[PDB]
Amino acid sequence: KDQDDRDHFGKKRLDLAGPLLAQLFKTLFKKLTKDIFRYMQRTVE
Amino acid sequence: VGQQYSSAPLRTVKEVQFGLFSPEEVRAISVAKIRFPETMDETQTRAKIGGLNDPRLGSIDRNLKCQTCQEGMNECPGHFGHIDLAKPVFHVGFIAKIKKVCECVCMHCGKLLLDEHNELMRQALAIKDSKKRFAAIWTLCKTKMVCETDVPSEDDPTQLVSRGGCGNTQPTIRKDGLKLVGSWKDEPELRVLSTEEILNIFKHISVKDFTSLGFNEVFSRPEWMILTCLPVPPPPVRPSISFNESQRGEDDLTFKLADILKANISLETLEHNGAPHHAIEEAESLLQFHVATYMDNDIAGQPQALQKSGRPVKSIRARLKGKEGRIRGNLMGKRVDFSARTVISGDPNLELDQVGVPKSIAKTLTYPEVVTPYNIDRLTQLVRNGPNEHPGAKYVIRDSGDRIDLRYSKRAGDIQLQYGWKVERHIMDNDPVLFNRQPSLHKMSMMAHRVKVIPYSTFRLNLSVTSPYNADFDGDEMNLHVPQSEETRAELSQLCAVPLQIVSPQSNKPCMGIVQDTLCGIRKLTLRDTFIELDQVLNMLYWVPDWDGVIPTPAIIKPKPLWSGKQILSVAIPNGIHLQRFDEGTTLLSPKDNGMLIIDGQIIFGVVEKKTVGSSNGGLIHVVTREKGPQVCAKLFGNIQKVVNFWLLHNGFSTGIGDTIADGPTMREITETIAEAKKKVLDVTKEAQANLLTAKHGMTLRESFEDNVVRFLNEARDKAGRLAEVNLKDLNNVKQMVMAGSKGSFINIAQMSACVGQQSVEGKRIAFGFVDRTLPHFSKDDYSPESKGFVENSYLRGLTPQEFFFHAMGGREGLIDTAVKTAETGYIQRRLVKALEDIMVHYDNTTRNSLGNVIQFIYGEDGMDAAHIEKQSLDTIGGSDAAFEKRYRVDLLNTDHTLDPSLLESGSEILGDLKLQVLLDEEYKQLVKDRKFLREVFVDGEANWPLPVNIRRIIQNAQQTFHIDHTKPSDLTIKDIVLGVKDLQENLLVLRGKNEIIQNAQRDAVTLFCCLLRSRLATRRVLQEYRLTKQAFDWVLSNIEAQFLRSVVHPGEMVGVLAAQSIGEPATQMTLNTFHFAGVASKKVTSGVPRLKEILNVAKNMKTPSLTVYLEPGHAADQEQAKLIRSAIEHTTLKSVTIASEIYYDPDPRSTVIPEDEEIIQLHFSLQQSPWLLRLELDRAAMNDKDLTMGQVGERIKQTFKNDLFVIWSEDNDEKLIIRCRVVAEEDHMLKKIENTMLENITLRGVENIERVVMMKYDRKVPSPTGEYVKEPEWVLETDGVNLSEVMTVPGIDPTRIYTNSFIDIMEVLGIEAGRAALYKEVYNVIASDGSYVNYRHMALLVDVMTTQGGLTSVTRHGFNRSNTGALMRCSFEETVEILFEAGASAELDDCRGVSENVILGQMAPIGTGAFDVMIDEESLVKYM
Amino acid sequence: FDMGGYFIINGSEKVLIAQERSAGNIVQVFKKAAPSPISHVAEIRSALE
Amino acid sequence: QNLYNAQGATIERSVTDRFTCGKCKEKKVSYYQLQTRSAAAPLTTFCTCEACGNRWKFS
Amino acid sequence: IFVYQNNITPSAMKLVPSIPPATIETFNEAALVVNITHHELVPKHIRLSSDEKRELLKRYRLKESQLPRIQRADPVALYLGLKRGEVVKIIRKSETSGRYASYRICM
Amino acid sequence: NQEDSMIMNQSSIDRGLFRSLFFRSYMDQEKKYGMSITETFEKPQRTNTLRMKHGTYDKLDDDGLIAPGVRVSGEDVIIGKTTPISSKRDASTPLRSTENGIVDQVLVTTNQDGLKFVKVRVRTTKIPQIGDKFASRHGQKGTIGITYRREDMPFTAEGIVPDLIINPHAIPSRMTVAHLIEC
Amino acid sequence: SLMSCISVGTDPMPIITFLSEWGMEPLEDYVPHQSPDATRVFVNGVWHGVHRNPARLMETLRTLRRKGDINPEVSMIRDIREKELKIFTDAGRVYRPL
Amino acid sequence: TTFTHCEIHPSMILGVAASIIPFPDHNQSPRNTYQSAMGKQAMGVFLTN
DNA sequence: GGTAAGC
RNA sequence: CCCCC
DNA sequence: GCTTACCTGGTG
Ligand SMILES: [Mg+2]
Ligand SMILES: [Zn+2]
Ligand SMILES: [Zn+2]
Ligand SMILES: [Zn+2]
Repeated sequence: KDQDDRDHFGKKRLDLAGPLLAQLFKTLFKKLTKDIFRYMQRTVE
Repeated sequence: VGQQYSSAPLRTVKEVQFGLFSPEEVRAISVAKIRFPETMDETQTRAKIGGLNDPRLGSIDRNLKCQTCQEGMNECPGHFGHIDLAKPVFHVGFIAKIKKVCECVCMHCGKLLLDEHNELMRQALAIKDSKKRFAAIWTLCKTKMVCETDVPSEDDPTQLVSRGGCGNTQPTIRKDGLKLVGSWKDEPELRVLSTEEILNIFKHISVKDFTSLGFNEVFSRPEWMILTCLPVPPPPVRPSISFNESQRGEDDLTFKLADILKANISLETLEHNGAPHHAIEEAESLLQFHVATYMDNDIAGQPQALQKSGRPVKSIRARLKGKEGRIRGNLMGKRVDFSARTVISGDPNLELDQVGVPKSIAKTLTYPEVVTPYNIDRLTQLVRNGPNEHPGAKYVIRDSGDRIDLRYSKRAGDIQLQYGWKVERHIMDNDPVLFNRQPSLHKMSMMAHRVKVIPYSTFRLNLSVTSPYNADFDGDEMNLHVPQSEETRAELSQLCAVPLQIVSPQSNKPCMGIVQDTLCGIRKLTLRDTFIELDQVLNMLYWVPDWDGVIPTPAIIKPKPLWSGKQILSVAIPNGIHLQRFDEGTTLLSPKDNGMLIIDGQIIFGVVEKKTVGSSNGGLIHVVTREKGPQVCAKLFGNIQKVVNFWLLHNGFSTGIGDTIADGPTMREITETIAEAKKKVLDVTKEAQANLLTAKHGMTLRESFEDNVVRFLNEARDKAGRLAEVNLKDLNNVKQMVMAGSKGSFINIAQMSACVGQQSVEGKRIAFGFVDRTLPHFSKDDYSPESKGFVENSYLRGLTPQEFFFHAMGGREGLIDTAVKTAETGYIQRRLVKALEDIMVHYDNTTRNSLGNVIQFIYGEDGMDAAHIEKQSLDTIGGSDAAFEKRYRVDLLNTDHTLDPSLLESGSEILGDLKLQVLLDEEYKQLVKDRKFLREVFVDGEANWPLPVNIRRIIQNAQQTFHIDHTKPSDLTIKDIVLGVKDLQENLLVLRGKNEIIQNAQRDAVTLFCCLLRSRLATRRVLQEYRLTKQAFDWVLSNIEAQFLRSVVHPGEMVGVLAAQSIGEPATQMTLNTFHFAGVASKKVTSGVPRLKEILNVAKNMKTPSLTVYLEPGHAADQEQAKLIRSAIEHTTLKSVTIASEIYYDPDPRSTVIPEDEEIIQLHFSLQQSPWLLRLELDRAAMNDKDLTMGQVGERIKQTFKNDLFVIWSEDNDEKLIIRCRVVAEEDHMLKKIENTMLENITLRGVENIERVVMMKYDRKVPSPTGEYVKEPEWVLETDGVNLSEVMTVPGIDPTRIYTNSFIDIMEVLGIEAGRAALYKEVYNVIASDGSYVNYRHMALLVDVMTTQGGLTSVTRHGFNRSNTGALMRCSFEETVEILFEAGASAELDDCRGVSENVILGQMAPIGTGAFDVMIDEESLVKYM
Repeated sequence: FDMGGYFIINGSEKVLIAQERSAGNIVQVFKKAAPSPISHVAEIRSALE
Repeated sequence: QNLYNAQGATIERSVTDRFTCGKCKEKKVSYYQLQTRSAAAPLTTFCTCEACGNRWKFS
Repeated sequence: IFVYQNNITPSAMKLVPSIPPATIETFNEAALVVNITHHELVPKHIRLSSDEKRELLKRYRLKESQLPRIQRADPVALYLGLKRGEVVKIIRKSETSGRYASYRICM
Repeated sequence: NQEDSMIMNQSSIDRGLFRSLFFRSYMDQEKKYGMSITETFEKPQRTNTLRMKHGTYDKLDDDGLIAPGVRVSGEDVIIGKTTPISSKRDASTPLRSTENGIVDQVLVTTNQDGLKFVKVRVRTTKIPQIGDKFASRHGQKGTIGITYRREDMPFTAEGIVPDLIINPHAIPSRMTVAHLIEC
Repeated sequence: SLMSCISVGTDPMPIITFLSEWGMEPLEDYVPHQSPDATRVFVNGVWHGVHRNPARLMETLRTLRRKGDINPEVSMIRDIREKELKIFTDAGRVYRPL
Repeated sequence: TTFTHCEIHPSMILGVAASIIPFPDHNQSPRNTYQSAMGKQAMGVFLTN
């Protein structure tokens, strides 16, 4: 067999607004998720 | 110039003494103590505090208040203050040097670890250069890890003498961030060495010891690399950006200093108080951090001292670091006043050297004129006009310093001017101004023009001047700079004026010609068919400004007087202009209206086009610049355009699709042509597909097939191309431009009307990007013209979708390269300039740099200016010895070989004259001696070389001047000629000196010119060919003398930059890729930009190393000889001949398990070991190619393993070629070990590193017995890999002729002289392969610079920039800050002899107009009254 | 005539530019250059949805 | 075969009468084009004389 | 002049500078097989006398520093057995002038 | 029209050929400084304001804004604002130094916070001139070189005159055949 | 290009469930020496198992998508030479209509 | 005979910019690349609002 | 992200 | 950025 | 023989 074509278009992905937004929303939610854990640790109630 | 009179004497900087501040000096030069982190607010009161951001160090508030000095903003340099550091701290810049100094001195007593008692040390202490000496002392002392009390005495090695006791063991110092950690010697004593500890032993280093290290007793003691008292820079260095009252943003430095301060107050508090000692170490290291991070905030040790914003804090070091840096961005280049920029537009009605300046710009830009009795009235009127009318003025500068603003001054209407006042008036018509087009790659990118104030918003320029600028009118912008002195404007007009730049010294040819409309129209105007009638003839004549007012007699008189185009264009050509040409079928009665003949500025025959009126070396332009001067020439551009342009405005010219539409039957021809080639392709396909296609030396059946295909399709594009181009009439507008030379070529006609042709990506036809197909529209395994990118249609017919895509694939190719190359091509340009900057021609004709080191003893080896050099033919060199003798030999003593009495009056009485024959015998003997010598210099016989003084033209002009009668005898004598030429040679002066060195140097410089001179003024030639008169011949000698002298270089020539730019500009145009040898591997070359880098970088690991081995004389024609030499050279391993190797369990040595090996046993037996058999089979073909036999191979294995292995083998004629091996706990696995080393590293035949050798049949030009140069081909071995050393001593080669692209390897084997010779060959070959031409002297100079140091000095930061040249100059390229620190620590002295140093200091450089001084002579000043 | 497909952030219209990347979960074989001791490499850049 | 193998690569080059040499003045010219300038201006055309062996350029 | 086959032992190589004013030169037999001075690219290098050198420096108004340099280990410097300081006159063919002479100071 | 430039019919230019509109919108906000310390949109006057711009404040209405329809030139004040840093400071906006035109639209609104927000659009007509860039759809870019009126222009017997004159030299090397076929 | 689009990202599970029903043997159950010929079935670069008659499965998949039952964006390729069947549910694939 | 698919229109291989060029199949490749980039420096009507 | 001259 | 040979 | 430390076109 011959070496893989590292430049074949079929092996390429174009990340649009959707996945790009999905990337932020995941880190942003997980940042709020751990911030909620700060409130729960500080909790005397 | 820094405002208001100073009584102090004004002087220039002659020397810069670099050093380091003693802490004592910082305190001595301080104005304020500095002690509060707080910057301002007197508690809250907005005004600066007694601590930071000064009392005292300067001012703010644009309120004078600068401490007693009390000078105010512009006038006040700031004043430094200090901060006393609570604990000493290392300076970042010197951390490494400190390590190295500690590594050289005993960490206890401060003594040097080595001394005079050590022989190696004595050798180092002898080193003159401090930098090299410290490097040596360190390399020695670093390993010394005890401070010896006693060492062996100079005489007795058994006895010892006390040196300087102590005897303490030294640590092994490692740098831990900003800390220095030692390891003395159970397990080692690890400890961090304190700053105080280091400082102390540095303070204890002997003067003699620190002077032996790079240091200076006065200017830079090593102890000063440790900081103790920090200088606080004044506000001008760290300005507080005020956002209007009670809002001010301090500089990053101001903030950093506050942190240093805060860290320091902290440490001082703990030190004084109850020091917890492990808290003290923290505040100490923090102080260290800030002090480090203030100067350099880009340390390897990651934490990057950030601003509370997340920004990283601008280190002082960061402000200086190049391009935008202080040096590069503010000193080498500046943003400047008296400048302008707009869109450039073209103008046929402007003289070559004028520049159309928009009024708005003219009214803005202002030249400052001094009120003199000559201008008093004129300037008075411009002042009255004010700043708003065109001939106007903006300001009036009084005796009393301050300037009057004419737009506001209540007195602006009044103002009675006085002598000496300056009037700042608007830029006006004829003011010399510097016009520029970026990127400024040449001297011609910037030229001086005369203003012409005009309406509309564009700078208008003459079309001819477009080419030097490399400008077009598709919205290009150009720059204008206004000179302000009567002195700088003379520099512009007398040195940089557009007409002075006509002939470029880069290419040694003119760099401006006739273009576009005028070039097209000039061909059209000058055909036989073109006649003009009175009406227009008059307007045409009236258009030439210089016209004599005389109506020329029409060519046709008869019942309709008609003038020919040629006839009237001749009016634009000045009188006394002679030019002869001869193109293809050209006779004196030119039938095609070919070539060119101009007699006394009147066209006799031929059409005028790119050849006559372009920027050709013998073109009407060149001849006019040379024969009449730049000003007459510049006038000529103007005149030719004014006439031709007018005629064209009236004739017209166009282009349409009609001009692309090639004939019906021609289209049939073109279609069957493409289909015919397509057939050949299919045939070569079916041949290849049926395994019948034959190999090709240019290997691979596949590579071979593609060659045939590619060629067939190229022959097709070009055959169809011609068919069309041939079928278009002489009326075809496209052809009419192609003919004039104005636009387009044959390719353009072929592609537009016949066939586009084959598309190429990476030098190969469109690849299978998909699996076995170029597009999904095709089948798999399709090698058809169509599938692999052949566009068969013309742009006129249109492209098919596939063709469209493949054309796009190959289109993109160029655009990628240009995008990639751009930075690499740029940085090469800079390095060349920075390396050659300081090279200039001195008043002794020598070529020297800033240090005054000789680079060339005479500029470009001849001492001539490249603008005065023209390719001339050295006749004597070629032809038969017989024809030479015919042409030159004069024998008065022989009836048949005397001079004919028809040739000279003396002819009848000269026959038999023995006394004159002795003279003609000298003449001929020298001419022969010359021919012999020329054939030594130029080995190939090449006759055409660029030399000063075009002798062809001088004789030609003498003949047209004196009306030479080629049918009358000459009044010349043989003595007149023989002795005449001899005396002329004595006056062709390049050098002057009344000593043998200079007189010999002079004789030498003129050697090649005199060869030409003697060859062109031989007695036989002068009389029988030129037919000169004494008067005529005298005029010739006279002119040669004058012209030669005009040709010598001018002391002051900035020859360095010139050469850098002459190699730089063509480099700019080379390609990264090229792939001209793609589709043929086992033939690889580095070329273009990559090879230019390999060269300039003196790259050690080059991509294509190669020996070119020439064969021993009488064996160069024998192919079989060369094959044997190939076998002797190419590195042949055992692996190279082996088919396979096997391991068997063959337990009986007497009887083999393998039935094949039966015969091998019966031999190596007929006349305790190992049962494990290593058996390897060899390839007969492999073995036979390298002239090898079983015995030779076996014996090599027998010697590589000695008595460890048992080797037996098959003899040379047995069907299978085999070698059987046996060894002498385990056994098995150590045989796999033996087979690995066996294959991988056993040399059979050949030289190592030479991995592949090929035979070539190079054609060679050599003289025949008959004398004529003849093509005598020879066999040549071309290698793959280098070992010049071994291949040279190989029998049967010509070791006098051997060569490598690896000049670095030539340098090593043959010496620096041969190294330089090879390097030139290499430099030349990169530029020239690209088609490009650079005059020798430029490349000569670069190669010389890279070579004068004894070895190869790269045009890199490591190479030239590490030389003995002045600090400031070297810091201007690459290692800016690092250079300056080293300059300080080693107390460097810059003599400001270099350009860069005078630029940084804003002083006139010793360059061109600065290469001498100007003095008033009171003696003559009196005599003139 | 407006096409949409953009965002309004603090008044300005923002385009999220399509970012080309190498696909994940794909097996790729590459020959490693002569200076390296490793002859060839089998690579997989694997990430889950 | 080994003597055939030992000989190095040749490379023919397709020639045109259209262009004429400078030095030898011969119409045995072998060109090639390349996009050296911006996409605004045209290609370059690098000509080689397959006769004398001389190289040149175009606009 | 010592012409050795393979190598001169470091023990023996120590004795080389031990007898001044006499100078010892070591050349490998293999190095001497071909005379590099005979090469196409190698021009005539001429050893200058102390007086000829004095004049060269005088005539061009030079510091020894300002002269182009030749390495001591240079194949041609070794061939002429050039000592440090010795200047060599180099006569090369020029495509510009006919002949051109350079000078190199052996350092 | 040599070396990538072109001749344009001045008559055509008069009759409206290639004329364009140019708009530029200037924005400003009343800044809030914690406790009531807020900027104001007003026509300031040298009577305690003391850091005013050089251009005319005279075009502004008492609300510190220009009425649309007004002509504006040079570095004239188009938006008037003060900063209460203490009495007043100038915060006014001059029309871009190198510009001129007519105030087209002025909008007084509110930012999400609740502060006065102002946007000011300025309109100008740009007419084809000598240095002006033009291009066809074939990478055939160029500037105007000169502009001739109808009489000086070449003419067909039909009385038709060109609007533009491009150079024959543009065509052969560029091989812009599509341009010719378009035409 | 004017008609290109980018795959949004579908769920692979209904295709995985469909495949195994259509004759795809689990990767645990595979015996290389008992069927080396067998076509390796790949979904989003995950080897799921093998198929004995890949020609039929390929047609049953293509017609199922053409009908609408498998999202038109899901890509399916059969490499006869390497004995592989690649299925992409994957988001970010540039595709065109034909 | 083996055809599986047919192209809808080959002119659909071009983008938005190169779609505006008249007869782009009658031009030298880089002319089309150059005009693609240029229409961005143009002006007409971007929206009716 | 490429080359070389440091340890 | 957005433009250039 | 590996790790570090330098660099990377021009205007606006
Ligand atoms: Mg341009
Ligand atoms: Zn002061
Ligand atoms: Zn000691
Ligand atoms: Zn030729």
